[PDB]
Amino acid sequence: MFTGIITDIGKVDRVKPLNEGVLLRIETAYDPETIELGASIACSGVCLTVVALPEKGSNARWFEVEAWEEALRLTTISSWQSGRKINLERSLKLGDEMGGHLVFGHVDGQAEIVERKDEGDAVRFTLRAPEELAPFIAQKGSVALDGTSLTVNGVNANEFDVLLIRHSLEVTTWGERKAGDKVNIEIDQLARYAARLAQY
Amino acid sequence: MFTGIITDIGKVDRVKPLNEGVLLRIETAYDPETIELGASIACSGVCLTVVALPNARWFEVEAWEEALRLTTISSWQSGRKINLERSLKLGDEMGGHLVFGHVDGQAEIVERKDEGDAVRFTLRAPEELAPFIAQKGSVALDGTSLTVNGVNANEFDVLLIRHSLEVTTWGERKAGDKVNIEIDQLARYAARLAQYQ
Amino acid sequence: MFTGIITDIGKVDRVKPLNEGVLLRIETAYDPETIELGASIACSGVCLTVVALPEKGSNARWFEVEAWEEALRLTTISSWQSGRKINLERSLKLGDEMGGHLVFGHVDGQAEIVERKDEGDAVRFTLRAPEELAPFIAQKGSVALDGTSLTVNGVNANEFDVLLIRHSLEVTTWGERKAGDKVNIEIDQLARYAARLAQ
Ligand SMILES: Cc1cc2nc3c(=O)[nH]c(=O)nc-3n(C[C@H](O)[C@H](O)[C@H](O)CO)c2cc1N(C)C
Ligand SMILES: Cc1cc2nc3c(=O)[nH]c(=O)nc-3n(C[C@H](O)[C@H](O)[C@H](O)CO)c2cc1N(C)C
Ligand SMILES: Cc1cc2nc3c(=O)[nH]c(=O)nc-3n(C[C@H](O)[C@H](O)[C@H](O)CO)c2cc1N(C)C
Ligand SMILES: Cc1cc2nc3c(=O)[nH]c(=O)nc-3n(C[C@H](O)[C@H](O)[C@H](O)CO)c2cc1N(C)C
Repeated sequence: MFTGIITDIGKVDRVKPLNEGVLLRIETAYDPETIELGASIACSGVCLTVVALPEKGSNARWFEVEAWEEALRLTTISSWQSGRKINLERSLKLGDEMGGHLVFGHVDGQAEIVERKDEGDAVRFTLRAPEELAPFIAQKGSVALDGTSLTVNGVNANEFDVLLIRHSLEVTTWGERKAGDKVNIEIDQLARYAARLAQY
Repeated sequence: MFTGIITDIGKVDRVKPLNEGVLLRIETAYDPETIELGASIACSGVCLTVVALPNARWFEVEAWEEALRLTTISSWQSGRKINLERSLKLGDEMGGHLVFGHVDGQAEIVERKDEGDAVRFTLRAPEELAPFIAQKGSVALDGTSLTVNGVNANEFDVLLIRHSLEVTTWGERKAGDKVNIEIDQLARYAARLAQYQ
Repeated sequence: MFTGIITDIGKVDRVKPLNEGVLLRIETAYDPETIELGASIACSGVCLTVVALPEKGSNARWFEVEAWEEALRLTTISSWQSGRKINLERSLKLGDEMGGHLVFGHVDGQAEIVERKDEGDAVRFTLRAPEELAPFIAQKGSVALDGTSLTVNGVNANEFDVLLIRHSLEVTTWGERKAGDKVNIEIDQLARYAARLAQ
């Protein structure tokens, strides 16, 4: 589990073809001596499992994950090539506060940035989502976009706004985001369960 | 508490009947020196208390009435492989979701489909547990933290990644097999808020 | 941080009014040599900072803590007089086992015991939760009551049930608890999260 507070911008260094999947080697600022095999790392919102790390005597910092059909088809990972910059977050540890918005890394789908506008040193992103996700995108609600926890600023039908502050633009991949880009979206877990209850 | 990330495949070595319960000796890769009496270990999702310990690597647990009735443990015999997870220690990563090891019942695998080196399992849960199973929500099946990828009534599908197929008992699971299901406790919190309102 | 496994039953030795607070001296079975000034100890669920220990040469076993406006208002501490027995738990370190659940020692309020019923192996305590906390107390969830890690066995409107096993009655202050008694309540992490999103 995660909070949607991005702590590193990883870079996809190597892409290798697997049997209906891909092997991703992701360069990171994280110390590999703090990562265990089988650990969960959120990669632009997608929870992925570490399968390989550098040898103990290596100076290089990276981790390897394997993305399979579900992650490939639903998330932006299908378009990830060598050089791609991604948001990274380590898993919450027992003892850590849960905060105001839990992110689990099971991405619901994708939203498209349809407009990008500067507002001082901040940037307003207008996005469109699939109809199915619209009931979950609510005013003042929290949502994870590319693994980044963000407040829904304005909403118009299937379109909604998020306001990204200068700091968030610097430490995440959001600074390079352009109109037309796809981002991973994860709705709130509590709202998800509340809605599933309501249909009964 | 647990997180649904399996760290060992244990083997049931001894099964001894008791008064309204069973005694189980599980062979494990866990170091007995790291285990104390009274410790909680999730055995294929079922939270059981260690009652007996030994260089030999094993622990003993007792499954009572509720556990034997609700879970797959009633079918556990010598030779059976089970998923194992240690209780979270302070500072341990909660890589899945919050898993408590109170199994709500049994789910039956209705379909196993190969997806390259990953495997899609379609399962059928009890009707009572269906409202707690949401699309792209979490579930613990045989103690494994998994995303519900699609849901249709009481039927749902999960995808088992290569790594998990290697380090868990899921690699040998087939259609017809029953698994332990713990619904997300967070879904129970949602139900409580809806009940109050 | 704490887990809700009580390791000593302390006795409130003295209570002294302070400027906007109260000083408490608590008699303990803990070795004062293993306690440092500034250490966190859960006192019937309430996380408190050690402000004083016995002097050099002294063989006495006590520690002093100070309770401020929030602790005095929200918790049972305002009622603590000399002789009062309280649950004690030491703060855990990185890598320590967590046999209860995650307990921060930030008490949310007071729950009142309404019923105590002996059921052989365990004693069933029925409690009334504060109105604000009740919607976030759910079956199978964990609760810290007087710092004791307990499972919510069932919920009935503003009331809920907990089961206390014989060992817990022996090692905690729950052995002397009766109907009408107010206990400290801290809801677990999922409950706290649900309470945060609703408010
Ligand atoms: C609930 C919540 C909402 C947030 N909303 C926003 C937001 O609307 N805009 C923004 O630039 N940054 C945000 N943030 C902060 C960003 O998530 C972080 O700055 C980035 O992940 C980089 O660490 C929010 C954080 C939150 N936490 C408490 C879970
Ligand atoms: C703990 C955890 C680990 C996961 N590891 C992987 C993984 O290693 N490869 C993969 O393709 N998909 C994974 N997934 C599933 C992907 O995150 C989802 O398929 C995408 O987010 C799309 O929903 C994992 C999920 C997990 N839980 C927490 C949600
Ligand atoms: C900490 C803990 C220890 C438990 N130990 C045992 C146990 O030792 N034997 C047993 O039959 N059932 C147990 N249980 C209850 C079993 O996990 C449940 O009966 C089964 O999962 C079926 O719901 C324990 C439960 C616990 N928490 C989660 C409340
Ligand atoms: C590390 C820590 C130390 C604390 N020390 C004290 C303290 O020394 N006195 C006090 O009145 N309240 C305290 N508090 C706050 C009290 O525990 C809360 O006011 C009560 O539990 C009521 O919420 C401390 C809290 C702490 N963390 C866990 C949050």
